[PDB]
Amino acid sequence: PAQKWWHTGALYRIGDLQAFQGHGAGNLAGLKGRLDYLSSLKVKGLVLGPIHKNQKDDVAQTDLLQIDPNFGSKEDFDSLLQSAKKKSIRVILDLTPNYRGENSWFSTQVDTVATKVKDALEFWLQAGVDGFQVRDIENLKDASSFLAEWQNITKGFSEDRLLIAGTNSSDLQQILSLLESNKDLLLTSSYLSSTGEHTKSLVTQYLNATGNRWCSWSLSQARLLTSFLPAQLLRLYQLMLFTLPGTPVFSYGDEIGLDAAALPGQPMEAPVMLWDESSFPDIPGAVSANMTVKGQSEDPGSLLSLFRRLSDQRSKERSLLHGDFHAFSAGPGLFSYIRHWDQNERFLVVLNFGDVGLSAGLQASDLPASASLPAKADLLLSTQPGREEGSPLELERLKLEPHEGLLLRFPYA
Amino acid sequence: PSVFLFPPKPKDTLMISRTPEVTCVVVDVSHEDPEVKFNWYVDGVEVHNAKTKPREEQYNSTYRVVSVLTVLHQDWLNGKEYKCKVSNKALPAPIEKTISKAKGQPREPQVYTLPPSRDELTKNQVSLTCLVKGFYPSDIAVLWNSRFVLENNYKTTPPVLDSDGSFFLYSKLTVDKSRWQQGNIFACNVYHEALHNHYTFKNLALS
Ligand SMILES: *[C@@H]1O[C@H](CO[C@@H]2O[C@@H](C)[C@@H](O)[C@@H](O)[C@@H]2O)[C@@H](O[C@@H]2O[C@H](CO)[C@@H](O[C@@H]3O[C@H](CO[C@H]4O[C@H](CO)[C@@H](O)[C@H](O)[C@@H]4O[C@@H]4O[C@H](CO)[C@@H](O[C@@H]5O[C@H](CO)[C@H](O)[C@H](O)[C@H]5O)[C@H](O)[C@H]4NC(C)=O)[C@@H](O)[C@H](O[C@H]4O[C@H](CO)[C@@H](O)[C@H](O)[C@@H]4O)[C@@H]3O)[C@H](O)[C@H]2NC(C)=O)[C@H](O)[C@H]1NC(C)=O
Repeated sequence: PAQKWWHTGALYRIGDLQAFQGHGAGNLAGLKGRLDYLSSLKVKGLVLGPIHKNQKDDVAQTDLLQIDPNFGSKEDFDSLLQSAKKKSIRVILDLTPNYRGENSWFSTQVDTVATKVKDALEFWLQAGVDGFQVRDIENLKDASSFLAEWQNITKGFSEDRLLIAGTNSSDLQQILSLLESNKDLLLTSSYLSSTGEHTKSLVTQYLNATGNRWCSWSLSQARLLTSFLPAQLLRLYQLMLFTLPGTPVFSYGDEIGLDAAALPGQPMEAPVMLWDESSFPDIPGAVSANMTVKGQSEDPGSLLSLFRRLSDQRSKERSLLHGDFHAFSAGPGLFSYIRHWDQNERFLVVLNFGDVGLSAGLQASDLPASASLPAKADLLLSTQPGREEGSPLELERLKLEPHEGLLLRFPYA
Repeated sequence: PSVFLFPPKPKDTLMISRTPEVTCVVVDVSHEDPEVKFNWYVDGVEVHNAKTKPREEQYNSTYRVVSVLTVLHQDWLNGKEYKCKVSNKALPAPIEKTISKAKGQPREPQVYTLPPSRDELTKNQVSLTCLVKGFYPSDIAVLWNSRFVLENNYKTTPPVLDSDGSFFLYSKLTVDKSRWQQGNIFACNVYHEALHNHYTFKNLALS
């Protein structure tokens, strides 16, 4: 199963150009100016838009082949891809049709709409697009079928073109039924939206039922992590998403812990991106410096620093790119696993989900002895500060603080 | 000669980015005896950091003299007492005035945003309403915003005393109907000592 560009790193959903880039500047030309920042996150693909002409609930004033001119010209898009390709950043285009409406898939026009997609797929693939996203698929009749059509069209143009399907479904069987027909299809879901053994179960059960095939890992198809997670679990969940076998998918602001509910006047799905203290309206008490990109850039302890380091690991280390995944038992609320490819550096992930400090209580015998644990492994990082990064920890004596995650590394041996 | 002592502004005590002041104002100061001495006491302890301003003749041929004492946020909120003593020749005795935060169990504001009445959709501009109630003491501030900017086209009523001894007010933000009818989000932002972090907000938007 050959390596593709979306296996090599995180995907980054930018669903609202103006929120992301700032007031008035929600243009494709302005996204160009942010590619360096994104490159600084080591993201491998932007999921963009939609940017197509959509008049709420007007199947006829919906041309997926024409950019809404508020975002800019087709030239700006051509120029964006060019600049994006040049920085090794791939571009996925969201083509969810009625994105201005409430049912993205319109109503009573199931075949009429699909056609515009089919035509859009071709048009945009010719324009130089690296893949497509379509959300809210549970509000699409003949879901399983329509996705297979678009898959085969996308894969037909090139095996190096991705189609992402998004759903609000958190039910395993419904997700498997969509994936039964198309198994090379990236499916973002609410599957992972608690218990350390339960997140363990969810992950292991999913991989179990999909024969350890490639998948996405996310919390949702669109929403920030903060929609599902309290602040104290963000760092842990980032460590996990960046170290689980598959493509981690985030939305803009996840790297700074952007929480729409904590910010006045912000829609859940598109809060203003906090570049600096001038980004948000002057509402005192709403945004401190340590909630912004600028502030968190200056702080090695920041969630953005952690994001950057994890994205770096995930995009350069073979064991994380395409390593095996072996979970094993630990203390009640611990989720522990190793990633191992061939004879490359191994990684041990130990995640403390509970809010009590715990002994890891790792048991190395349930693991296959292809990569059983050394006595001591170098701590790459902890989610919490004050540990001794770059120096060994004794694996049998691991004590994790509440909500602490650890990333250990050890060579083949 | 008469004295009026004024508390700091709510925004100044609640938002720690700003500098609260107590203000001692002396009026009916004669041309014959215009010299005024101010003494300041915080909980009976004399302080010397006050800034007295140059006396200013009013149209009624009297002088108004003002002394300003900077206060610490927490001192005001913790109920410390600020005393201004005014001495002047025309006075039989110095005039002493004392001010502090209202005493009484602080009560957390409830914040309820209310959309325009349907009947207002006749008009070009609509009224977005923020009811704040159940708060004590009366010191409070209210600000509006939309997704990207402050919204300044608003007016806020003074606090009104409610039946239960708490206070309420309403803030009214006027916006173009189209902005409302297009589903844009607005937020009413409230500052009060009895909120967590002295701050909360509630959004308002069409369904
Ligand atoms: C000669 O003239 C002077 C000056 O008066 C002005 O000029 C004359 C010529 C006329 O045009 C007047 O109409 C003008 O006002 C006369 O002085 C007046 O004496 C009055 C008493 O007889 C006195 O009344 C008392 O007012 C209190 C409230 O005063 C507030 O509000 C009024 C408006 O309502 C305003 O004019 C005052 O300046 C004062 O404003 C507040 O000032 C403080 C301090 O600056 C502000 O707080 C500070 O603000 C800064 C930022 O600016 C910063 O944030 C600080 O942190 C903060 O502390 C505050 O924001 C201002 N408020 C407002 C709304 O702007 C009442 O409380 C008081 O009531 C009590 O007594 C009454 C009886 O007298 C009772 O009925 C009542 O129940 C209460 O018990 C009084 O009504 C006037 O304030 C005073 N005027 C001025 C300008 O000082 C003088 O009398 C006259 N001589 C004669 C002819 O006898």
